[PDB]
Amino acid sequence: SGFRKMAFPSGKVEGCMVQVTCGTTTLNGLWLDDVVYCPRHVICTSEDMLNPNYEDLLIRKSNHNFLVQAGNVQLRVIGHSMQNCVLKLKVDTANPKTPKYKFVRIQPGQTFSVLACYNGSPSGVYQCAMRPNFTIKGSFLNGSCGSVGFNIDYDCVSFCYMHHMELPTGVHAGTDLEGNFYGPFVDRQTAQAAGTDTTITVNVLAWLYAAVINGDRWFLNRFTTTLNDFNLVAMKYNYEPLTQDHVDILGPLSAQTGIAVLDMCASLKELLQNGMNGRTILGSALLEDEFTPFDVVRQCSGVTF
Amino acid sequence: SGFRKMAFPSGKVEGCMVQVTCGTTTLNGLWLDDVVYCPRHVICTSEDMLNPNYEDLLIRKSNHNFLVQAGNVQLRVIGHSMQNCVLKLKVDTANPKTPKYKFVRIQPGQTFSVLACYNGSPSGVYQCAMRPNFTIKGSFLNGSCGSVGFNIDYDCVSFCYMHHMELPTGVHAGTDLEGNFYGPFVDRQTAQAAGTDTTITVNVLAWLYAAVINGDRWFLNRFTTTLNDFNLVAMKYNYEPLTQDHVDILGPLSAQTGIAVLDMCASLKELLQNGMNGRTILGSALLEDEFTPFDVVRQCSGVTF
Ligand SMILES: *C(=N)N(Cc1cccc(Cl)c1F)N(C)C(=O)[C@H](Cc1ccccc1)NC(=O)OCc1ccccc1
Ligand SMILES: *C(=N)N(Cc1cccc(Cl)c1F)N(C)C(=O)[C@H](Cc1ccccc1)NC(=O)OCc1ccccc1
Repeated sequence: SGFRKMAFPSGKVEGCMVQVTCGTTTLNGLWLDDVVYCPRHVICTSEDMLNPNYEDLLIRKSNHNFLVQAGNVQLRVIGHSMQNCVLKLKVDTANPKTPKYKFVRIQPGQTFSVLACYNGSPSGVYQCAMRPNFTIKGSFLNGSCGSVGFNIDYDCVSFCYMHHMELPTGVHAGTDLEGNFYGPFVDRQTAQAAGTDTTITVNVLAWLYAAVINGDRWFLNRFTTTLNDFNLVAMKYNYEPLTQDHVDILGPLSAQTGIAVLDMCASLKELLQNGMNGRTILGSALLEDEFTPFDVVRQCSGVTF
Repeated sequence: SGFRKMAFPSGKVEGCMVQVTCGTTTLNGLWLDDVVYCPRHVICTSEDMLNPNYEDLLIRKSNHNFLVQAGNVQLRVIGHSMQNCVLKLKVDTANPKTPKYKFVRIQPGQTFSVLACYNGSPSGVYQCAMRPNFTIKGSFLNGSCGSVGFNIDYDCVSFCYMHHMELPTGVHAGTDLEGNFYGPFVDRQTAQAAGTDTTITVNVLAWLYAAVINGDRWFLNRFTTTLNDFNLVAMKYNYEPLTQDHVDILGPLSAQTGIAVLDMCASLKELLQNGMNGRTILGSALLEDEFTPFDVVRQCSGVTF
């Protein structure tokens, strides 16, 4: 039936993306109700970034310096405040398309859809995971700051990410919609690097279950294992420790496939130790860790919105 | 800056997806203006499929057997015709959300976005390619038939695919929005199989250019090559022949990176002959052929909608 990395439908979010310009910098904003949220470093010049005192820099800001544009319409700014690392630009016009929404701070290992935009016009949509080191592997060019990541939980858009930064290592850092960075990152042009990027073990197992459900089963072994034993091989290969909570989460997948979680851990142990010998699982020559158990069950059932 | 497999924003298409039920079967339809397009095998029972005479089967169809549903609203059927392998269900209500659109029949090797739906509610969005053997590798569960693939060309939604079939080999077959299957496939429950799936050579090179643009450059060699010579190694590995037109298409990528196309072909030759030796390009251990030169330039510039 198939298994692919897919994003949520982005309709509800498209009509929330505006353009924000401050001086010579232009990036994306998120317009919900009468507020436009964007990264506060829109007010810095390439030189301010080396050591910004955002509060002082913000004193020098008139609403007139903030030119917000919804496609072609231009919006009115009747105030501007700062919440952590995001600017809250109050406007008079409530977005007639504001969806039911929450702001959620997601956990490392969880996934969201990113709607990439350039100058307030959506460009594409793709799925990301919040790595254990609080980075994401996305596609953000110049003009992409302000793009948001989100999940559609039932009838509600849960905003969880706004793009701010590219690390000189080529990965991406950002904040929740309250302006708190994920990870130890600061919006200053200084030496910062991502910590060791470990692999999300619970997700790899959900992917191996997704593979079993889709006929790929050459990795299923007769061996079995215990949590403690498996977590030794995991630590060796910079894999995340597998807790009992993680096994409980894989319950429904174990039930559907008829393969105890610890039996799947036995298969993963051998793949880490011996490799794929040139076979592929669901089309990859590598172990995939950016599907949650919930991404899998969702795709192997048929949940809609 | 990043390179990811991303779909077009699906907002314009979401509000075009309805639910169609005929008897015991329910699948998705596409409602543009006053017409609902869906796969004609919605009228067959699991038994009719072994040898359907769709024209006769359609005689026995009253509009009353066709229950169309837009989310919760129910639509009126004032006629029903058949164009090749798609039913055109005329309704009285024009979709107030019909976007500017064309119906395009895409070429093998080109990509489109699929909006997967289950019972007329969109589930997710992902990018596919039309393989050289006129199949696609997607994610279509029960209830997914009728989901469409599309490209957003400027201001126009170009519909190019509607899902009909899963081959017993696990790949997917479907039609253009005029009801003509891609490939030699028929909507009958009989022995049919996909031909040899060759690799889209022009796309792999666009991906290797995308990789160079993103700092991955360990594959760039001093060797060079000619078209004829390279196409010998390609044929060997079930790769598509590279024409001069394909080299002209890679022009803009060659220009941006400063690497003649034939020099990139020299790199691909060595990767096919020797393998990756455990390195990765843009995060894959395998050569990716589902990005067109246009998908790449689009992501390495910043084209929006
Ligand atoms: C957002 N509009 N955007 C522009 C952008 C996009 C892709 C790559 C780069 Cl290099 C780029 F500038 N971003 C990511 C930025 O404007 C940020 C702003 C910033 C700068 C410094 C610290 C925090 C935020 N630019 C950025 O991340 O540049 C890379 C960088 C990061 C840290 C230290 C030096 C350089
Ligand atoms: C669409 N609603 N859908 C249901 C569906 C989804 C995933 C897997 C399967 Cl097996 C499945 F049935 N499809 C793909 C179908 O309804 C088609 C209808 C059909 C049947 C036979 C020939 C053409 C079209 N089912 C299908 O492709 O089943 C697989 C198959 C194909 C060919 C021969 C035998 C079986």
